[PDB]
Amino acid sequence: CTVNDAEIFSLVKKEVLSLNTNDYTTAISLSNRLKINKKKINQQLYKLQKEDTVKMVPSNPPKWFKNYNC
Amino acid sequence: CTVNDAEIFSLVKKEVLSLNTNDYTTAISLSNRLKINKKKINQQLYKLQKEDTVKMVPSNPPKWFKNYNC
DNA sequence: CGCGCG
DNA sequence: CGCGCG
Repeated sequence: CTVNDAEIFSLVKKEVLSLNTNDYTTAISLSNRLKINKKKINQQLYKLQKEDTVKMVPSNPPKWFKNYNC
Repeated sequence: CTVNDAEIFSLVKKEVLSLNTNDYTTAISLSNRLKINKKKINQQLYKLQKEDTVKMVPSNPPKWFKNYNC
């Protein structure tokens, strides 16, 4: 009856996988689309990087790329 | 019914003002010596630094010395 | 303001 | 793990 963070994780993963290898996005942009708090978006983005689905580039703010192996 | 920001500020300010000239303390130490969450301790420490009561030296964890004015 | 942090 | 961030 409850959808913890897993549904957020799934929404974010689906979004990043839709990116072109050459494109990138940010937490603020993602938060804006999925209408979710940037904090929630970040909690998933960093977890997703641990799974190698996305790659973060320490820009200001960080830019997120889909793993090019995809 | 709860010790608020302003009140924790006073508690932290007193501990820091009781340090000898060149000795420091850390947020976790104050957290332990007192019965307050580390986050709440740091919230006060950085404000105390803005007020020139304490001085922070980066390290892990950050060291907090009494400002020489005191 | 980069912050994800338990 | 540095985090204080409203």
